[PDB]
Amino acid sequence: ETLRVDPTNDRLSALVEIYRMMRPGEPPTREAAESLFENLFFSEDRYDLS
Amino acid sequence: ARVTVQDAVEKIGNRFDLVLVAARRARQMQVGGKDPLVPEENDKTTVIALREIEEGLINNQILDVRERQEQQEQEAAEL
Amino acid sequence: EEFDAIKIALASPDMIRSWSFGEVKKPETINYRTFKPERDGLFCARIFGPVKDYECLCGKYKRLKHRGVICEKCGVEVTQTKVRRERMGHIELASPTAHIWFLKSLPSRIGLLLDMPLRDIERVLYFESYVVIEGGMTNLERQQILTEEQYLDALEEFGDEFDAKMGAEAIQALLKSMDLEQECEQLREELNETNSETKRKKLTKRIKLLEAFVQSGNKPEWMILTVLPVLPPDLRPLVPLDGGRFATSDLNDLYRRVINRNNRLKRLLDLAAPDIIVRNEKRMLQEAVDALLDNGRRGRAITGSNKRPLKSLADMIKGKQGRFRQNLLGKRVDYSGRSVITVGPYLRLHQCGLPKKMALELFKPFIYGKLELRGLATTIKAAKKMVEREEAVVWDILDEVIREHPVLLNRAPTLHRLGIQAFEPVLIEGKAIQLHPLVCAAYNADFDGDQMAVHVPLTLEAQLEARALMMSTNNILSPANGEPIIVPSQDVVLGLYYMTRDCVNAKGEGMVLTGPKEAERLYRSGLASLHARVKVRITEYEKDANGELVAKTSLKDTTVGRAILWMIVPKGLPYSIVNQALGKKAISKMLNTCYRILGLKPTVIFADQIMYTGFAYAARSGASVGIDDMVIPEKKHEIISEAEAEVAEIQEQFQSGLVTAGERYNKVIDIWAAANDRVSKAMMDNLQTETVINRDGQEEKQVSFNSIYMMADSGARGSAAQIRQLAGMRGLMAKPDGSIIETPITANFREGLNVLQYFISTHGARKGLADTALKTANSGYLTRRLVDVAQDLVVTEDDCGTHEGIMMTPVIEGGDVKEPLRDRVLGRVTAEDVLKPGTADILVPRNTLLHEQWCDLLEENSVDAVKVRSVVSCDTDFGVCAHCYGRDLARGHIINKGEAIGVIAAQSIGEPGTQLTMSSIQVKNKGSIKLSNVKSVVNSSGKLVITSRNTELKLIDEFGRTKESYKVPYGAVLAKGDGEQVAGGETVANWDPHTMPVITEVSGFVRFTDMIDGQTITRQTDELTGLSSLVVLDSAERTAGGKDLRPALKIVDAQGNDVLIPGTDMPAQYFLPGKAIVQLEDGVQISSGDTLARIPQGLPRVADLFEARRPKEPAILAEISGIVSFGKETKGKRRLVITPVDGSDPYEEMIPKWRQLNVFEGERVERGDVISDGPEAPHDILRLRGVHAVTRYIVNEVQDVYRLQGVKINDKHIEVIVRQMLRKATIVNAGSSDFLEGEQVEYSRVKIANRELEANGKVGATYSRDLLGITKASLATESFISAASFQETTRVLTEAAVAGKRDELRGLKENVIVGRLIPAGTGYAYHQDRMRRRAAG
Amino acid sequence: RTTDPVRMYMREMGTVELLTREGEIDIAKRIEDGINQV
Ligand SMILES: [Mg+2]
Ligand SMILES: [Zn+2]
Ligand SMILES: [Zn+2]
Repeated sequence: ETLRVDPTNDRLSALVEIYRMMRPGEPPTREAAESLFENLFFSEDRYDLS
Repeated sequence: ARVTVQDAVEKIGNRFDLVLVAARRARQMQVGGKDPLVPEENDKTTVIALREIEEGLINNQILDVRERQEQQEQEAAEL
Repeated sequence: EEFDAIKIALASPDMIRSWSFGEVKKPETINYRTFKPERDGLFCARIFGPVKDYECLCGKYKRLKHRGVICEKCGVEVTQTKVRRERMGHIELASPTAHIWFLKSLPSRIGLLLDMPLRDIERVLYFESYVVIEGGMTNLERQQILTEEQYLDALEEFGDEFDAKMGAEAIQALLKSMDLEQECEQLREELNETNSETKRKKLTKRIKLLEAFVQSGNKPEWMILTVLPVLPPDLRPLVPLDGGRFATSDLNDLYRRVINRNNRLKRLLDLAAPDIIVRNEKRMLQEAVDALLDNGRRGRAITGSNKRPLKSLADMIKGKQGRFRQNLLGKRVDYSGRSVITVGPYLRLHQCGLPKKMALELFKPFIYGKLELRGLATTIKAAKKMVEREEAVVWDILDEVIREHPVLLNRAPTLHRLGIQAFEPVLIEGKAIQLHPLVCAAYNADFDGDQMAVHVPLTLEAQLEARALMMSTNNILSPANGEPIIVPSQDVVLGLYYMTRDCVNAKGEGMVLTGPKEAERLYRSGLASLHARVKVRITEYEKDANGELVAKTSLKDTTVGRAILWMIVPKGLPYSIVNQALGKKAISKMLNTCYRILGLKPTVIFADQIMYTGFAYAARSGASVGIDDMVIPEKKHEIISEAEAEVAEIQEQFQSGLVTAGERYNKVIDIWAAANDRVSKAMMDNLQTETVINRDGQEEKQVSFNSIYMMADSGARGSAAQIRQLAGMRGLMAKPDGSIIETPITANFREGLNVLQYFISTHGARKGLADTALKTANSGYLTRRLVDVAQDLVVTEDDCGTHEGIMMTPVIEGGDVKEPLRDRVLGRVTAEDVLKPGTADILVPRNTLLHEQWCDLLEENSVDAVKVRSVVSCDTDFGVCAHCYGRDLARGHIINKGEAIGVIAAQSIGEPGTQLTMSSIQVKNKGSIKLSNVKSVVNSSGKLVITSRNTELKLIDEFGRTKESYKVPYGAVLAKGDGEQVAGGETVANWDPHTMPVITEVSGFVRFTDMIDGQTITRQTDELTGLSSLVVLDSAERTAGGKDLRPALKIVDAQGNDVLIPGTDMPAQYFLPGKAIVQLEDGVQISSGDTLARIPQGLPRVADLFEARRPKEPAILAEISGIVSFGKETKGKRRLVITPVDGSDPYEEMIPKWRQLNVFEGERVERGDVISDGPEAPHDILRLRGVHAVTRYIVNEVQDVYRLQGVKINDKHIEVIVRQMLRKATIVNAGSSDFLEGEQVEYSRVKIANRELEANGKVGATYSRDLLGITKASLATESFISAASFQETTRVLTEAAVAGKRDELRGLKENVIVGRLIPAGTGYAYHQDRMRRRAAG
Repeated sequence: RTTDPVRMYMREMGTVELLTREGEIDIAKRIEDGINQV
């Protein structure tokens, strides 16, 4: 259901719209959203479980 | 009398008008310095004002008559 | 000083030029060291004013040699000061930025007008997109946006002949363009072309804004800012501290902010920049402007290093925090004090303990005038010296002042007018205030850590108001009810109870007296019992004659205490009232009789002595209570073990798998509660009457010796429940879930808890305590809104000359009397001449004071209904007659004019609500029966079954005034009829409480017609027996081939006709819905009254009740009389083909037929007839019904909510607010003014009292009547200030200003905060004098 | 619905780019030449 509801054909568009919703505007580049996502939950800097 | 406000009201009929007439009559006597008509009995001006009201001796009408007449005689004394 | 009225308006720019004194030019204010107001900064004295007297800054001009000589060097004034709180400077702007309140708030007021979307305008004004100022060519259009890149296309195409920019410049121009009149007549015109609803209201809206700007003369371009004020420093100050440490306001930042930006604006504008930076800069500017008006409105707020927002200008007006609720309506006060408190048992009424220093320092200038008068202190320095010297004379002098000088007593929270009082002073050598304890009952107070505050009546007016009005002798009852509020609280009751007491036991039995004096001598000699029935003589008195006592005397065998007690009694009474043990209710009614009969002062002084003697002979009476006064029965362990071996029975039953948990659960709790009850009964029989004391006999038993029962019997404290908890089990316990615990308690505090028992005891204790910690918030909130509504209302007139109002009938229903119509009437006044069951025995000429002689005279009569001139039926514009109100209770006579009323009901209603949140029909006795509004039938039993749901049962007495009353369902079964007599205790009615009967009143054959298996229905023949019929399914389950086809088995005869409804040609057959399953097949016949089928199955409440809150689930009703069929087939909702008899059919509305219907697809209704089932809404009632029905419904509802809790208030109060909800009526017709618009029903009645008078047969319009939610009803007000004080203020203020409106200070709230006198009561006379001055010029 | 003009202005300046090393000195030339002709 949700998959059909999910229009991002590709991972790339997913990156774009992630970046977009998070950074509303139109500056898109790749490394921005890439490092963004990676820093959310996959960098030691901005995230830790205890 | 002192603690109770009964027959002073039964004379007039309304608490509001009663304290208005009281607080006029006893400003004529607080600051002015005119004379009582009921005896004194060592109380402040409030009780004696209420006493003068009870026995039908001070009223809005009666104050009106007295001050009217006196001020008119003073107007005559001017000329 | 004196002024007539107020006004709001739109300040022109030149208006501000007029207001201002100099323009401001820099962000600086002072030096670092010479903490000095700088020129042209913030605090420049040159424009705002000087510090000292006649001192220019450099001291050039001085000492009036140079009087009006502005020191040219510093440009500084010379003359007098105190204008740094007055003078406002100003600033001229570079360019226009906008005001925001006329932009951001709901309906936008600015683009609202322009018929344009907001976001479009944002795109303009965040400087994102250009837009047509004006299409020079009509190729393009005004109100048309051009992106700054498409604008290029529009541009390079033409360049010349268009006007399109991006900013207030683009927009003031637009405002500066647009002409109002043509637009207005155009909307007026083309409304009549197409005045559909949303369209019509929108056109009306814009026409209103138009003609408002027309006739106001206020202007559209004034929205926008080109000059800006600046405040005096003293509202925005900066000061140092003793540490040299400085302290400022928020706003001095923000002013400062803008300066530099405007400087960096203009500074840049010297320098020819790209527009982009200018846009950015302007953004910064208007952002700062928003921040001034509201830090946190449009977006993310602004802070310093506080990390906290800077306080808005608006925040100064706001919440409580602004002027209204903090600083203006509540105030700090001079000449007041406070202290811890205590009791004076000895005291009398007017007296009050007073630690003397309090009055000492509080009565100082009396004393200083007095010492100058004596000249011991010739003047006041020496007076204070001698004060420090502590001369005895002072105290005499102090006493010599204090005599007859009344004083004010103050506790909080103040829930009603009686929570403060006015006494006479009494001095004492302590620091704890002694008082007359009973009035704790008024204050709800207790000597457990309470404390209180005090105020002074300096002026004679206050002095005398105190002595006359909230003198306690003038205040003894509630206005809520005729209740003595000085119930003897806790001890006096008990000592007296113990005294008036009839043992047999003590001694001295069967002797005789002369009178109670020797009774004293005799007991006091030590001969006798103060509790012993023995003979004496009395001499009691009666005023049977013309208010004239009538003496007599005879003997009585009575207890000694009572004889003694007669000595107190003032000689107008029998002995019968004092002839008993006198529970405290007896005391209540006893004092009641005293003022009933004699009046006040006997009852007063009587009561004081009763207090005194209660203390005396209770402190004599001897008393304590201990471990052995607490007593346990023995018949507890055995009931315990018995039910213990039965809980184990059902335990093993569930082990085998028989019963459920819920069955098990309910039955276990039933047996445990029964065991509790049995334990209570055992201890009651074992403690109440157990004692065996002989007295001239073998054994004798009377009032107990346990020491516990008569604590409850006196009413002092406690009841059977608490005592049970000490002795027996203390009921059950709950975790805060709301569930109920299974294993109850066994021990008590005499025996001692388990670990677990107390562990569990924890829970609901915490819960209900939390609730106790929060119901006051809602309480204060609500009561605050209540006063917020009804501030306007005061009596004006003796008699409004009005036509009739309400009817009164008792509320007895379902049980015995719940409100005697006697109790309803008393002190009201008739609507109408009123005769007796002896016909034509009129006794009112339409209005008398309905005092208790009249009420007794009635209660004789079998009359059971009467009308009364209603507050609503009163018609006094802007107030009332006193007749439609009648009596002030705690006065105890007719209400005099001038006293305000709405506040009174508010205190009446708000105060108590703090305490407040926490089959068959069987005839009882004999009596007449009264059923009506009836269609029914001799059923197939021969007895009676309803065929008009309207009807319900009553047991009327043999006379004609009711006993009992109970609902009766449509077609339920009876064993009786109306107009008969029946024995008591007799199941007269019965029915299946599951069935809603489909009974056929007709007699006619059955044949399967209109209905076929699996088209409209299913066929489900009962597997067990075999008989059935065509089985109707629900809305969904049936097949769609006949789901649009109404299934109806049809009543026929041997021929096939329609058995028409008996008496009307209407056919009789049933368009059967779901669950209307018939059991007998084709060819079968039914009886009259024969089911073809059956139909098998607090605080926030009241908050919603008064709020005008409204449900979602109406038991929807008949809009109009006449027959109905059903409608469209459920595109979300079915519709409803209505058909009046003579009216018009087409009305029909979306129905969720998912929920059950009342009337069927071929069945007729009268208007005012429910159609679905559920709750319903008030607006439906007004919209259809009269009023009396309505108001009567709601008063019954909520009074029950009260009385549920055992709560007592007169209905009159609740009438009052009704008329304040009803201050607006929507118009029907037109010709006077705009068509439909809600407006003062009062002023409607004015204009028609001018215009539809022979001014015109008619020009104006008829009108509906409306209703409002209470807070918004408060908002909808002629004045705005009462509206502006508290809630949704900003919006009200804007809407007030747009029309340049004004006010006249008629509500009291209006005249308070200005310092004027009240428009009522005391100042009624003054303010009506002022009124006729306004009448006399 | 981004009202933050940070986003606006940074977008609006991200519009433009830079050029180097002779368009620079060409602009200098143009400037000084028009100035010499004033
Ligand atoms: Mg307390
Ligand atoms: Zn100077
Ligand atoms: Zn009236």
